[PDB]
Amino acid sequence: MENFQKVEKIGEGTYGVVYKARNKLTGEVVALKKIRTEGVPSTAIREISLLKELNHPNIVKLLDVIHTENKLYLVFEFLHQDLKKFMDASALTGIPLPLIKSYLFQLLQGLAFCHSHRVLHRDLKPQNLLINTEGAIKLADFGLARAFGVPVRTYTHEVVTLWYRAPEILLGCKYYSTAVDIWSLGCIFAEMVTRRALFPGDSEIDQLFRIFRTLGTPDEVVWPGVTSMPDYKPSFPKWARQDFSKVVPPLDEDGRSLLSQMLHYDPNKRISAKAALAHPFFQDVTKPVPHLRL
Ligand SMILES: Nc1nccc(-c2cc(Cl)sc2Cl)n1
Repeated sequence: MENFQKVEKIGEGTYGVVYKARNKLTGEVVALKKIRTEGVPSTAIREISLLKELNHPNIVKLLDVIHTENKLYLVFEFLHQDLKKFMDASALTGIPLPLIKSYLFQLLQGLAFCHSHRVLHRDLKPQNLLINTEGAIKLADFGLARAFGVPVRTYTHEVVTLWYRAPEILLGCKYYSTAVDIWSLGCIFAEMVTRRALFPGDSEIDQLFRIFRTLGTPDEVVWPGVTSMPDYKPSFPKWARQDFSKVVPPLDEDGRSLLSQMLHYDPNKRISAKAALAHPFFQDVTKPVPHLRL
């Protein structure tokens, strides 16, 4: 776009290259995202436009949608770092619990807002959770999955991670509920605490079986209707559930209680973002300033 000065390539996004750019007219720095091929369907256009109104402090603001020469460019609010990089840079000591709680608290507020408007992310991951020097954290690319389906590989052939994918998705559910985002956030919560990914699957079955080995193979008791799902197989190995005290030490009882509810197999039983915000784990939540060195 002639109105933007591509100052730098930030990285490779799910849909295309993501650039840091400056608007010549306003002078504001933004995140420019190129999306993908035939002419862009009107459905995607209408879906994306609805996102311009989904405004919240914990959601990366969609500034503009530029469709020209049959090409789509999304203009977003720009943040200097993602949670993936921050966790890597805090590996030696791990993110202080107060900051972890603050981030989870803010993330849940963002989900609650989007979910109340029936909008899902469907592909939450450390890579699209952005933070600033003021202690805030925001969800990026919310709603794009519905507009543009999440691919197996990105334009750069990079494999889209399955680490945060909810079990109902892995089992072939055709209709996603807001519960898929709580699952993903639960996995990220566990990762911030232990400093290691919870379920680092490298294939759909490996992902599913890693979940099964930790939470126990799901059955009709804990998940009514699971055996009738598209990709469920009666031949799945039967693993017993591990205690959370072993899965996420040194998370306290409040944190483990909340995580368990965010990781419930049955999407309907899984806690909502709104109910999670009222959980005792957040009784002493604060907003610490993070140590960011840009
Ligand atoms: N909005 C924004 N701002 C800075 C970086 C990004 C970003 C860059 C990626 Cl690569 S994924 C992702 Cl999310 N988005």
